[PDB]
Amino acid sequence: SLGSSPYNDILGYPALIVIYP
Repeated sequence: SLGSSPYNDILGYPALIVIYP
């Protein structure tokens, strides 16, 4: 959830999965 990554986390919201901070 709450992220810039195109994928989702657990809440279905944009995940914050990136290669750098």
